[PDB]
Amino acid sequence: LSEYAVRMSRLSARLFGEVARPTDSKSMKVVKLFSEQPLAKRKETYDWYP
Amino acid sequence: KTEADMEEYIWENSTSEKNILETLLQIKAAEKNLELSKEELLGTKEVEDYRKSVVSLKNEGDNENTLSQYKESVKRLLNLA
Amino acid sequence: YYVDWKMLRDVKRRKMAYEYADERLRINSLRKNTILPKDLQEVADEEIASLPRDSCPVRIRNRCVMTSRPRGVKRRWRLSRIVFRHLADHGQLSGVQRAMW
Amino acid sequence: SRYGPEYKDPQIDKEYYRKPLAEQTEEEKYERDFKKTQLIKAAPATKTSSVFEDPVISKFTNMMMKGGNKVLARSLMTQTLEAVKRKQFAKYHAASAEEQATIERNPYTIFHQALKNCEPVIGLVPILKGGHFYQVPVPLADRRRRFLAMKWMIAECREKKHRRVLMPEKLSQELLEAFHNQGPVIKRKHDMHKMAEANRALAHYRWW
Amino acid sequence: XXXXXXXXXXXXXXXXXXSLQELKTVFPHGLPPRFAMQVKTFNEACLMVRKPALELLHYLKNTNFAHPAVRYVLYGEKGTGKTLSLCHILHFCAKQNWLILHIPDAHIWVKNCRDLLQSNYNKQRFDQPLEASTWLKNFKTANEHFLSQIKVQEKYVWNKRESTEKGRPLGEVVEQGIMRVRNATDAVGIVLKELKRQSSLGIFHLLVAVDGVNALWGRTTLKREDKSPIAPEELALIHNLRKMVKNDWQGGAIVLTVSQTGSLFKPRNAYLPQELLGKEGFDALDPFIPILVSNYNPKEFESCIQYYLENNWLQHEKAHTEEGKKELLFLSNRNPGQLERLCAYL
RNA sequence: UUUUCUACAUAAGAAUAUCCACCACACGAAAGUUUUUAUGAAACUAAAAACCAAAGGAGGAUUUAGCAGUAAAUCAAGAA
Ligand SMILES: Nc1nc2c(ncn2[C@@H]2O[C@H](COP(=O)(O)OP(=O)(O)O)[C@@H](O)[C@H]2O)c(=O)[nH]1
Ligand SMILES: [Mg+2]
Ligand SMILES: [Mg+2]
Ligand SMILES: [Mg+2]
Ligand SMILES: [Mg+2]
Ligand SMILES: [Mg+2]
Ligand SMILES: [Mg+2]
Ligand SMILES: [Mg+2]
Ligand SMILES: [Mg+2]
Repeated sequence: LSEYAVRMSRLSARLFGEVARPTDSKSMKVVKLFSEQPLAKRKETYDWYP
Repeated sequence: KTEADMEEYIWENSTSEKNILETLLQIKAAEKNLELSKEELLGTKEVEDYRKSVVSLKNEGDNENTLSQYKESVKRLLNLA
Repeated sequence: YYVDWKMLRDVKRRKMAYEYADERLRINSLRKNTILPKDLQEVADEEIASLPRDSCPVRIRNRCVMTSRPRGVKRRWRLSRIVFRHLADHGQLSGVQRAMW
Repeated sequence: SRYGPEYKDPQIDKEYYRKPLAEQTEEEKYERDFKKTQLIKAAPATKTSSVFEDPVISKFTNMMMKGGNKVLARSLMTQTLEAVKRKQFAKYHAASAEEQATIERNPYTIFHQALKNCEPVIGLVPILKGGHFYQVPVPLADRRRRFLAMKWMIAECREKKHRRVLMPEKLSQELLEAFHNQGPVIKRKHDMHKMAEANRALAHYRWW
Repeated sequence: XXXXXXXXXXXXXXXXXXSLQELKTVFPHGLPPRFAMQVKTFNEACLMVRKPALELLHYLKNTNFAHPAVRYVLYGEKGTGKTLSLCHILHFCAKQNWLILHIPDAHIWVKNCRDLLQSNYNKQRFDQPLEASTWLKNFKTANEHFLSQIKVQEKYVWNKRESTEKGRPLGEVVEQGIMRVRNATDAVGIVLKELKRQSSLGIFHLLVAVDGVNALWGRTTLKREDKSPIAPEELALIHNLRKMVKNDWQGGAIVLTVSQTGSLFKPRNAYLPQELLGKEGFDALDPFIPILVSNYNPKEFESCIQYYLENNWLQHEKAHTEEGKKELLFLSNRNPGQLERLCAYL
C-alpha cells in the first residue's frame, strides 16, 4: 500500500461521486439507506391489496 | 509516486541495476582492473543485453525466449560461454 | 369489505407505514451512524420509539389478497397456494403449466 | 437402465478383434453381432484395454472404496501392491540362493494366490424348520466364493488393526500370510469348514 | 549403461553408481524419499545422467574462484527430476573435496514448526531449534576433514557461563551447538557468517545448495499466539540463509532450485521461476543461470526402462513387450516422477 | 488412520489418546460462558471469533432405504 495509491483512490471516488472520506462499514449503511427506496414505500408493499 | 506502483519495470533505479553494479565491482576487483566508472559499466553492450532481457522478463513475464535472453546475457556477463 | 378483519388491520398497517416512512428513515439514519455523537442517538432512539408502532415496517404481513391466508403466499402473485393452484389449473393463469421433467 | 434390453454388452478384449481368421463359429458369431444392427453399450470408464488390467484387482479395489473415492481406493491398492513388492524384495536379498529360487517377487501372482487360498469350498444357509433356524451346508458358485474371500480380507484388515497402522501395510501382511495359509483369514475359512462339518447331517434339509 | 565417475559428456543417459558409505558421507541430509526407497530396495545406489546435469557440471568445471559468487537455478514441472539433478552436483564436487552446505527442503523451515522460539538478540527474530539441530547433526557427518581445519577468528557467547574464543576448530562450534539445543540456531547462523568470511581464503571451496529457494521470500504458514502470521523475515534461520545467496563473496558456488511440491500459497501447476520466487525473490536474486529441467527424452526413457528391467522390478508379465513401453510412455508422458510411480505398483 | 491440520485440487509437510507431569493433548462442542456483527422501533433470533473442551471407542430386541449414474459421499442454488 502506498500514498500514491491512496490519493488515486480519493481522486477516483470523488470523481465518480461515491464516498469521499474514509468511513466505517457501519456508517456506510446511511449511504445505502438513502440510496434506496425505503421498504414501506415500495409500490409492491403499500399497494399490496386491491 | 511509489516505484512499486508502476505499470512498467523501468531499468532506471532498479534493484537489478544495483546488483549488477556490485557484481561488476567484484568482477573488476578480482581482475585487478582499476578502471571504475558507472558510465563505463552502464554503457557496455552487455549491461544493455541485460536491460532488454530483464525489462522483457518483468513486463512480458515468464517465457522460453525470455529466459534464453536471460541465459545469453548472464552468460556473456559472467564470462561463462 | 376486505375479506377478513385481519385484512383491515393489515391494510391499515400498510397505510400507516406509508405515512411515516420518511420520519422513520430520517431518524433511523442518525441512529445507525457511528460518526455522530452517542448523545444524539439516545434521544433519536426515544424518538423512533415514540412514533406509533403500528406504523413500523416489520409489523406488516403479506397475505393472500383474495383469500387472506397469512402463510403459503407466493410473492409474485400475492396469492395463497390454494387459490393460485385453483386458478392455474383452470388455465386462467397465463404461462403456467404443470411441470414435467 | 437408460439402456433398454436391446443394448448388449461390449466385448473389450483386443486380441479377439485383431486375430479372427482361424475361428469359424466365432466369425459367424461376431458377424451376427454387428450385422444384427445391435445397439451396444458405451464401454465403462473403469474397464480399459490396458495390458495391465486385472479384473480381480478392480473388484477388490471397488469393495474397498467408501463413499465415491476411486482416487483413494486406487491409491490404497497401489500402495498395497507396492508394499508387498518391496517387502518381498527385502525377503529376497536377505535370503539364501535356494530360497531365491523359491520366493515370489510378483505382487500379482501373490494376490491371485492369496485369494485362491482364502476361498471357502462350502458355506452355510439358514433353513427355517419347525420354528428353529438350522445352519445348513450349501455348495457355492464360484463368484460368490470370490466375493467371500475378498469381503473377508477387506473386513479383516479394516477391523482389527491398531490405529497407528496404515491400511496398505496390514493388507500386505494379511496377503503374505494368507499366501502361506497361516493367516487369520484362513482361520475364518476354516471355521466355515468346521461349522459345515458339524452340521453335515442337516444337509438333508436343503431341498435344491 | 557404463560409468565410472560423475563427469563424462558422452555418457549422457548412463547409470552412475555410488557406495553406501559414499551415500552416508555425501547425503547425511535427506535424499529424495522416493529414491531412498529405490536404494533401500535395490541394495544398489544408481542414477542416470541428464543433459542439464552435464551442462551444470561443465559450468562448474570452468569456475573461477576469484570471481564473485555465481547463482544457478533448476526449474521445471512437478516430479520432473530437479532435486536429484542437485545431488549429481553434490557428490561430484564433494568427491572433489569441497564444502557441501545442503538444505534439502527449505520449506520445512517455513512450515510446520512445533516450537517457535523468540529471540530479541537479533531484534525480533524467531529461532527453530528442531530444524537447526537436525541440520547441524547431518552437517557434522557431511564434511569431517574441514571441520578441524577451520580456525574461527571471533569471540562468541553461548551463555553467561559459556563462551568460545578465537582459534577454535569449527567442528567444535557445530557439536557445541548440537549438545545444547536451545541455542543451536544461533550457532547455525554463526557457522554461516564465519563460513562466508573464511571463504575469502583458498581453503574454502564452497558449494551452497538450497533446494526450495521459493521458501526464502515466500509467504509463511507459522504464527504467533496472537494468531498473527510471521514473515520469512522474522525467522532467524531464513534471515541468515538469505545472506548466503547474496553473491557478496569469492570462492563459492550457489546452485538453487524452485519447487512447487513443498511450497505454500502457490498453485499446483506453476514451474516458472518468476512465479515461484515472486517479485521480492526474483529481484533479490540478481542475475542467475536459469537451467530448465524437463521430461525424459526417448533415449533416457528406454534407458530408464532398460534399468528397471535389469533389476527385475517390473513384475508384470506383459511389461517386456513394446506394448508395455507404449503404455508406460503414454501414461507417464515419460516424466521421471510419474514413471517412478507407474512402476511401483506394476 | 479410507483419519485430523495447513498448503492445495486430487504425488506434499506435520499431527496421531499414551507417554508422563505433558507446560497436556489425538479425534469429537453442532452444546455452553464471553465479546462482537447482521436484522429489526424492540433481541429473546441468526452468524463469526475467543475460551472450553464433555458424552461418544461402532450401539439390545428390532428395524429403514436402495437394482446404476442408483445407493453412498461431496458441493451449490431457490422458495418464503
Ligand atoms: N534414473 C534417474 N532417476 C531420477 C533422476 N532424477 C530424478 N529421478 C527420479 O525421479 C523422481 C523425481 O525426481 P525429483 O527431483 O524429486 O522431482 P521433483 O519433485 O520435481 O523435485 C525421483 O523420485 C527420482 O527417484 C535421474 O537423473 N536419473
Ligand atoms: Mg413478517
Ligand atoms: Mg523436489
Ligand atoms: Mg501425506
Ligand atoms: Mg458453539
Ligand atoms: Mg478436549
Ligand atoms: Mg472417553
Ligand atoms: Mg428385520
Ligand atoms: Mg423472498
